Amino acid sequence: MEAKLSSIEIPVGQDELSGTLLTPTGMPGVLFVHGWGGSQHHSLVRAREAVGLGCICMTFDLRGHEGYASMRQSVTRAQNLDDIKAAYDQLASLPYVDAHSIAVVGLSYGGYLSALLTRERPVEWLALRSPALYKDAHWDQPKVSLNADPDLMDYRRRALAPGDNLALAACAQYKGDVLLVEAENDVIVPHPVMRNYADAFTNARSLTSRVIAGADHALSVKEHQQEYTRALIDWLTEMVVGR
Amino acid sequence: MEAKLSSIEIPVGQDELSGTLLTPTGMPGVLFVHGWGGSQHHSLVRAREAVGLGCICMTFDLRGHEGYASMRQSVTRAQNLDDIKAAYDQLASLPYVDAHSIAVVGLSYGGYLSALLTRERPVEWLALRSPALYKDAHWDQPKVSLNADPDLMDYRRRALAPGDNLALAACAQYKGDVLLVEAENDVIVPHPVMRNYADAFTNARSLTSRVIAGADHALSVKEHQQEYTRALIDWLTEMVVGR
Ligand SMILES: [Cl-]
Ligand SMILES: [Cl-]
Repeated sequence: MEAKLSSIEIPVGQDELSGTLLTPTGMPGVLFVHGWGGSQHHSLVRAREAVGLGCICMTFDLRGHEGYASMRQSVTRAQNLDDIKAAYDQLASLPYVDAHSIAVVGLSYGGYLSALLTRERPVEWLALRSPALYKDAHWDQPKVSLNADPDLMDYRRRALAPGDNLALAACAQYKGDVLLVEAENDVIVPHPVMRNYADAFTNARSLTSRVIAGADHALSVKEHQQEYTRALIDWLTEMVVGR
Repeated sequence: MEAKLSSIEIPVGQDELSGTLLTPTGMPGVLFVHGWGGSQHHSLVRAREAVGLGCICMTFDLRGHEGYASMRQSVTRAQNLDDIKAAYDQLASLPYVDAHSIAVVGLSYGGYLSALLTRERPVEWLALRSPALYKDAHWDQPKVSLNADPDLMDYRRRALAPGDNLALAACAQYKGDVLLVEAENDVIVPHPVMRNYADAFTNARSLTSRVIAGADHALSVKEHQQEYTRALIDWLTEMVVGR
């Protein structure tokens, strides 16, 4: 772990002593991207535990949510991807964070967009929980319009190669380490989406994959909600401990 | 390990997103006090390794040294104790440091004064390397005048109770955890000083004590210089890990 030496002046009487403050720097940074209908607050318990590992963390409200709940029906994936890029840039650009060591931790919609993020920004470690899949068609349409299409159900129950889908393509290019967490009984992002993701990541340094037994997409049982916290934190510990 | 949640604004286009930055806070702080003829720089290798444990560290030039080399012949223990208090206050008062968790790490003269420090400021952990002893007589005299007295040799080879010496008294009151490191063949601060210190600390939560085999007061052999680094860092790890 690295230190920053900052010269300082210590007053004592008519005089001032010279000194050095050593503080942490070049720390790994973790970015949490929430799913649709979520908020910056769902991740704080995990963000906290990550700070425990010696990280700097950031959560934020995607547009179309919270302070921009007003955009729920108009916001495009284009715009939400711009949000993730903005958060990323602000986290990477902090002096005490090492831009070469950013983890992104994305959920459902957030997970999809995070997958995409990696083709445009450096992500050392990528952790996806129940990432959504959508058709490449209609990038600049309202994201709610994507779930309007009843055929979405079928699409997430189909087999899909990297060639069929921009997110899956991004994974095929992805070279970092990957954590894939799924909810055994998810009916929103069911196993076949996961199967497609796992299959597409055949260039990552590593691919870890936890399934939470009997969970649903919300991880609505407390114990599942905590299995995931433990899964994520064990992985970050292993990933970030390594360095 | 504790986190500070700081709300932030993330710009993206005409809009600004709300977010939270989580950063470390309430960290333990370590203060290094150098010996006579030393400087803030002797400790940086250790300060560094301490930042590695999740600390904030500080080293500084005692008056009569460096930028105040001019005061070498006049500076009193009074004034050097004021310096240590000043450094301490500046370290404790940092927002990301927990004032209830400050380690002081003092060498020879610095060690003596650090012992004294504990009777006037809260020190959770106190690590003394070859701490000097001087007669209580003449507080406001030039510290160089103390070594002028040829009888100093004898005094550091005598047995001394807490009642005979203000520093030793401070230890008797000390309740934190204590690390005592000695150089086996030190002729400046020889074993009997150490014996007096060890004996006087019979109220500390704990008393660890390493002797560096065959070392001299300067730890002039590289390997001894590193035994001490390892000794100090193992102890801090155990002390500060504990919490
Ligand atoms: Cl579900
Ligand atoms: Cl010696």
